[PDB]
Amino acid sequence: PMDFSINPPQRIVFVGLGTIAQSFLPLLSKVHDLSTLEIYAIDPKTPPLIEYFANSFGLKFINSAIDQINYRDILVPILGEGTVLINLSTDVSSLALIELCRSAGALYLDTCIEPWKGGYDDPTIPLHKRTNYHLREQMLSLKKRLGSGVTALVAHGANPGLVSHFVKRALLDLAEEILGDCKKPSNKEQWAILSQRLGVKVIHVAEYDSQISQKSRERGEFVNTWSVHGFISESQQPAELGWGSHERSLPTDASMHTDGCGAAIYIEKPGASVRVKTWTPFNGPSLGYLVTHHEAISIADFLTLRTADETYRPTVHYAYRPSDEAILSVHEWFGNDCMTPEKTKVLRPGDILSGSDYLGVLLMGHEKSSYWYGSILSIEKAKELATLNTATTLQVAAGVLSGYLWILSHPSAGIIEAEDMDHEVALSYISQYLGELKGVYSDWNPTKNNPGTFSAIDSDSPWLFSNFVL
Ligand SMILES: NC(=O)c1ccc[n+]([C@@H]2O[C@H](COP(=O)([O-])OP(=O)(O)OC[C@H]3O[C@@H](n4cnc5c(N)ncnc54)[C@H](O)[C@@H]3O)[C@@H](O)[C@H]2O)c1
Repeated sequence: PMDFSINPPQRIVFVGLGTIAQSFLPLLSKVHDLSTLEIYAIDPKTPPLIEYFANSFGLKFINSAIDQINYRDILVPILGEGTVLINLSTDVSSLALIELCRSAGALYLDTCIEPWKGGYDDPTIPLHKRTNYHLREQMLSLKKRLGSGVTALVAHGANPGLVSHFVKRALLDLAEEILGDCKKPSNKEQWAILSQRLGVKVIHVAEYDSQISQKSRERGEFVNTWSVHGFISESQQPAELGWGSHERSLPTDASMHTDGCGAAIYIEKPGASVRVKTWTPFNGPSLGYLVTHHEAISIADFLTLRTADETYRPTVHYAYRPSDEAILSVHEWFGNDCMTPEKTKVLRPGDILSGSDYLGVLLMGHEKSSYWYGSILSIEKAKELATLNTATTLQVAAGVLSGYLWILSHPSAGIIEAEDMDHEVALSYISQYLGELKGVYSDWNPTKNNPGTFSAIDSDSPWLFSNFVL
C-alpha cells in the first residue's frame, strides 16, 4: 500500500551538509522541485559546490556549529509545522533535536543516533553507557515519554536502515520457499514467530566493497569509499552483537546487557580487530570486521520472542569487508598506534575505477543453510543513476530518500525505526537506485571448510559464534 505521489513539505533543514547530504540532493531533485522549497543547510564547514547548490535551489546556507548552547537558537526560528529536519551531521545529539522538533511540530529524519560532541570515545563515561545498545535505549525511553505525535524516523540510511527491510523480505522469501506460506506477518510478534519457525539462528549484515581505486594510496593516506573519520570512529568502538538463544560458548573479554528485551554483548576490543567469517555474492566465503552497528540490536530485538518459559532470539551483527584501500589503511593505522591519520581521502566517483558495493543480509540456520539478500550496486551503475554518488553513497542516499518519503506520508507515527515501517513501501520508493536486488541461496556454513569443526548432524552446532570469529 503505497502513495502514488507524495507532496513536498514547506521547508527543509539540513543539519550538516557533508557527503551523504550532497549525495542526497540529486535524488531529492527528481522527486520534488527544489526551487519551490525553502531549503536550509547548517554546517560549520563550507563545501566547494555551495555555489552550484545556491544556483539551483536557492540554498540558504548557514556556516555555524550546532552545540548545546546555540542549537535552540539557530533552529527555533527555522522549525515549525510543515518543516522536515534532515540530520546528516556528526557531533549533534539526535535526541536533542527530536525533542526540539516535537515542540516546533516538525518532522525529523537521521541515519544515526549520534550523541553530542564526544559521546562515543569519552573515558569519563562508563563503558556500558557508550555502546550503541545504550544509545538505542535512550531513544526508546524518549519514544515512550513523548509517545504519539509528529513523526521522527531515526537510523534510516543504508545500514542501519534499508538492511532492516532486507531482513523482512528475506524472511518472506524463505517462508515461500521452505514453508510454502505466502502469509505476511502483521506485527512484530508475527515476524518473530516466522523467524523462529524457519529456524533462523544467525543474521549477518554481510557487506563487501569491491570498488577499486583509480590510483594507489600515497604515503600516510587513509582512503575509504565513505567518511574516513566516520569509519575510524566506528572501527574504534568495541564490537557489539545481538546474542541469540542458540549460542552456548561466550566470547572472550566480553560483557553483556540483559536488563532489556534480549541479550546484547559488547566485546572490549575494537571492531577493526574482531574478524568474522561470512558470505557474500562477490566470491562466497569472505572475512569482515565485527563493527558495532545500530541494526545489530534493533534486528535482534525485532525478532526476539519471549514467552512465559521460553525465549527465541537470533545472533545478529555487522560483518563488514570494506574496500581494498580501507583494509590497507586499517593495517597502517594499527601500525601507527591507531593515531589519527596524517592524510585522509574519501573516494569520489572520478576516483573509483570499477567494482560494486554488495550490501545485504545473510540469514542462516534455516533448512537451506544460508540465504543472502540485498543490493548489488556497481560504480558504473551509480554514475548513470545520479551525480555526486558512488556505489556506497547512493545506497545510503536511497535510504535517506526512503525515510524522507515515509515520514511525509506517515507524519503522525512519533519516534520510529526502520522496523516500524512497511518494508514493501520503504523499498518500492527507491528500488531503482539499488542496482540489482537479488537473493542467493548457499550451502555454506563457517565449518564446511574447517575439518576441525565441520558437523552435519548437530543442527545448530555449525551456527555457534565460536565457528564464525577468528
Ligand atoms: N545508515 C547509514 O547507512 C549511514 C552511512 C553513512 C553515514 N551515516 C550517518 O550520517 C551522518 C553524516 O555522515 P557523512 O558520511 O556525510 O559524514 P561527513 O563527515 O561527510 O558529513 C558530516 C557533516 O556534519 C558536519 N558537522 C560536524 N559537526 C557539526 C555541528 N556541530 N553542526 C553542524 N554540522 C556539523 C560536518 O562538517 C560534516 O560536513 C553521520 O552521523 C553518520 O553516522 C549513516
